[PDB]
Amino acid sequence: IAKHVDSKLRAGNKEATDEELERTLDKIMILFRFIHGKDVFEAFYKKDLAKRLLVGKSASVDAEKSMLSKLKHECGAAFTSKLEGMFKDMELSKDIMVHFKQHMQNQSDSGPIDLTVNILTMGYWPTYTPMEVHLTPEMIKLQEVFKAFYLGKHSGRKLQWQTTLGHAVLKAEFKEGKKEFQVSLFQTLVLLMFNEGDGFSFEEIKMATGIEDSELRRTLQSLACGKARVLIKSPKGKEVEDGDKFIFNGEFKHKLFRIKINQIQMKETFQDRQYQIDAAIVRIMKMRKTLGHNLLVSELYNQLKFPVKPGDLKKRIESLIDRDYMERDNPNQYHYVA
Amino acid sequence: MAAAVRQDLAQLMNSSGSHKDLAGKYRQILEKAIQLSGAEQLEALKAFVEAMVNENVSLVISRQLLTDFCTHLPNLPDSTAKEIYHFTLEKIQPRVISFEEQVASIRQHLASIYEKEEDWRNAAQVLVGIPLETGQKQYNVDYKLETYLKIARLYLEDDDPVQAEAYINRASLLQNESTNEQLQIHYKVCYARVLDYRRKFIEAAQRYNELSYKTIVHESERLEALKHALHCTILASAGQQRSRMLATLFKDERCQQLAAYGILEKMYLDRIIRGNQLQEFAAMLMPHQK
Amino acid sequence: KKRFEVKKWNAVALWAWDIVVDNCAICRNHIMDLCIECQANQECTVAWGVCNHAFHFHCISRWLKTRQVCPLDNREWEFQKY
Amino acid sequence: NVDLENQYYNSKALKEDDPKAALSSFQKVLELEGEKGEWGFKALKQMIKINFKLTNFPEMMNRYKQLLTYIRSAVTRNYSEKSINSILDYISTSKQMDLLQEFYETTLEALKDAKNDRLWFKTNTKLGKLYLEREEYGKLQKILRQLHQSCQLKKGTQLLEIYALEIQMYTAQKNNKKLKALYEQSLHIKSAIPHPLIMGVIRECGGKMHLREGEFEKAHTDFFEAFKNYDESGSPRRTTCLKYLVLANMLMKSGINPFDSQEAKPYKNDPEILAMTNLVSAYQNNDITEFEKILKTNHSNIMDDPFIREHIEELLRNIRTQVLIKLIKPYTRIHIPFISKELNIDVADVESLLVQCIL
Ligand SMILES: [Zn+2]
Ligand SMILES: [Zn+2]
Ligand SMILES: [Zn+2]
Repeated sequence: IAKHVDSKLRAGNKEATDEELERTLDKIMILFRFIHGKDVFEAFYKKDLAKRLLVGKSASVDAEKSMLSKLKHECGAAFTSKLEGMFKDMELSKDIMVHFKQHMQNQSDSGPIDLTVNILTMGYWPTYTPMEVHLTPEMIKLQEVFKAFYLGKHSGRKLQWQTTLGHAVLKAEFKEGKKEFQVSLFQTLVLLMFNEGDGFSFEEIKMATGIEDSELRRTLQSLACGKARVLIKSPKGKEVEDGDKFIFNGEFKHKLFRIKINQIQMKETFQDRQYQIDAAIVRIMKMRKTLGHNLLVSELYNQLKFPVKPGDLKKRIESLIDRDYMERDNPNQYHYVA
Repeated sequence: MAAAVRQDLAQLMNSSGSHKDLAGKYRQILEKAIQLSGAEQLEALKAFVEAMVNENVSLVISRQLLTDFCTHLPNLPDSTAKEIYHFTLEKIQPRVISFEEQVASIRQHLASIYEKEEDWRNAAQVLVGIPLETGQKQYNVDYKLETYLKIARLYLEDDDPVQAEAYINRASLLQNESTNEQLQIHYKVCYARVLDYRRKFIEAAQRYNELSYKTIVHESERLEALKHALHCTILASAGQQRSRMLATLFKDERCQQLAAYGILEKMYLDRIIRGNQLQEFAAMLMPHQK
Repeated sequence: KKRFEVKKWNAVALWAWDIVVDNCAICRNHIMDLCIECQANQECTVAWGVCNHAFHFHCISRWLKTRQVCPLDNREWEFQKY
Repeated sequence: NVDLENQYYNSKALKEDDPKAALSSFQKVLELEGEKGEWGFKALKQMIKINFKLTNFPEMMNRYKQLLTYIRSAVTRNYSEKSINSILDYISTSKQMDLLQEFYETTLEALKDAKNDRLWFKTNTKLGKLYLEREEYGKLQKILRQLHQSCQLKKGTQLLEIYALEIQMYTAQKNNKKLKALYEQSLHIKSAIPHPLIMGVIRECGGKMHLREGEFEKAHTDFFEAFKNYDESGSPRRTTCLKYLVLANMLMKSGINPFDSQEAKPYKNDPEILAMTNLVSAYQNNDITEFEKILKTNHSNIMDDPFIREHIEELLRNIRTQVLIKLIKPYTRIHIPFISKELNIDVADVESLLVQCIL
């Protein structure tokens, strides 16, 4: 159900709208307010927000924070939580990028390449470790410079880079016409390392770049196949083995002065525990008749060995209070009531 | 008198045949250069190090040459080896990101030299330079634990308890999850030593007593740990925990062979110890305990 | 002349803490050794929060027994993780 | 039609001949295009930047008019806001405030002609901040009144921003009562998603007001929130916020080291925070001699602002009281000169302190 509102909030050129977009967003929340199972909707919206902000840019942050504020009502400040964090992270990334641009323009103004960082927080975002692929020497200088600048600005943070969720542009010089590529890091690395030399075999790509075998296979699946003109090869569909002799053809007659082969985004590949928790809740009561919520949670954590998530605690407390096993005037206290 | 061969390395850069030929040429020129023994050899290695960092050579070939040069490298006299180690360590600094792991190995070797040169001061500084946490390349838990334990021990032997405590805390931050068995015992030993050095005598005695019951550790080290625990609990501040620990050690039959059994007898029953009794007990104390 | 040359590069990175937690603010002892009274009396682990402060479990329970306020940030203490 | 959109790329590619040839190339980019799209937006901008580079104000003014009537639709709101902010910043970097003023006036009138919304809101906010840079009060006040009328709840971000601007102005105007009233008013909003700079600005003033009034728990909470929200946004005010947090914690009777938190540990070795770290470490684990030594040694670097000096009298008395309480605990009949010797004060001060403690 959240896919509809994600598509409505997505950038769509002509999809751009006016205040009636805000009215439609309010209508969507009107349809949502009586829908149960909010956890699934929240998780889907978190994934959608991460996809829209982490890679690419959405239609407008305006309606984004408007929707976040609207979900804050009728739900609670602690319920939203992460999405506000992602929005603040995007704002901080923009500010830090402006500051880094000023710093680069100030001292030793050379600007070989145009860096654009999107520093995120470890906890909020759905992070994932990169392949630890070795970056080619053209972009190592900017990595070092920005690392030094970030360490100078913020003290004791450490940057955990992710070379799997970024973009770049390469000025191709095959023949006449500087076909500006738009590539992911893997394709940038492959093309740049192929620039020095010619006809590197697949094992040579593995050794020089260091990409994982599966990811390198997926990357080299592109730069060919589509339209059967990016790279001419006798096999079709998928055929890549160790020691394969592949070389880029010395001509690129793609009939448009805007090359985007970063098409990877498009061609992208309890009952027993609940019983134990309920029994623990019952046993904590029928003793301490009036108990606070945090005290009850701490008591159950003490009485149990395996960790268990607080979400299980909350859902079991709600389920067992639904059965008239307790009653709720402070809102963080429970009486026994049998 | 083959000094000019290093200059021949420049003629290797002119070749545009980017394949195994350059790797073979670099390997054979390194083999030719390492055969020297005098200061000409030192200049040779130098030139080789200052040429490997050059951006003209590809990353993979330079990395392979650096790693095999390091792995066969240390078969020289210690002085020249230290000089060239410092030279390459300070030369690879501009390109640490592209030459990370190699540098790490080199640093470890340097520390090894300071292990046999009786220098516990600069060994810790050299081992610190390895970027264990910061950096795009991360190591396994065991390597971090071993490096932190080595740094903590080296700092402890330099009479710097603060840095040793900081690094043992850093090690314990990740010691909880690990697969190695002897590493946990070594970490416990280092933590007990650090607590003993920080004048937290009762906690050190408790740690030593817990360590003495381990079965993997040898019997002689068990007796040494029991003796250390007894010494720490004798020096501990008077109170209820100290008296309980004294009773616990008294209920152990292995205290009889210890040289401080009489003091244990006179302390367990809460009897005043004369000044002349401790004349010989203070001789066996550690130098930092006096 | 480079066949491929980088003009602009947008990269996504992360920030963290190079040293997360070392001591409990309550007992001043190590985070992952023992909860001070647990040493004198004689497993018990750490208990995080919404603010991600990660005190002990015995220490945070003792603090909550008197007042329900986080020691450092002085906010409402909501349990999370264990 | 791919030639029409991609010929902007090969006309921006022959950008070597900027004068009289780039202008014509993007002119024919416009004239060869009729479909309202982002590519014409790119064209306008390119020639706006090129033209402003080589002076000639009237042509760039006309190209402004074209861009502003181009902001109606087609291009996304995010890109349009980014381009407006970038053009405004890239001119304001060269001062010359009169054409900047006509710039802001044209943006305001054009966004009034179209939908105003958060775009016009933030344009007026940036204009108010620019006025605040000059510290002039009349234009800032009138712009603030216009902005408040526009705002005047599901829109708490706007109210929080305008309150932050008001607090920033009044902290330089030195109006304590107005600042307290504004903080109390902003305490009501509870459904906003603001920039952390705004949150830190509105929390630092509240913490300072609480410290001035006498409250210390709320002051400590506000100062911690201000420091936390000032760190992230870079900010060069994190320090003074950390110092105020340390002072409030010390006036709180503390009992817990504020530098054990993960957000403040890296700054414990800052040159401007080392004195406060030593003061805190001396406060807990009572040590009057070390506290006095730290105060005397660092008597010229921290005894400048009128916020720690005025509270140094509350200190040097709580620590003495704690030392006295821990000292007279095991005795039953204790000489007063002995207490005076232990506390390193004269007999009259000891008698006064004992009388106050007993009362
Ligand atoms: Zn604790
Ligand atoms: Zn415990
Ligand atoms: Zn907290």
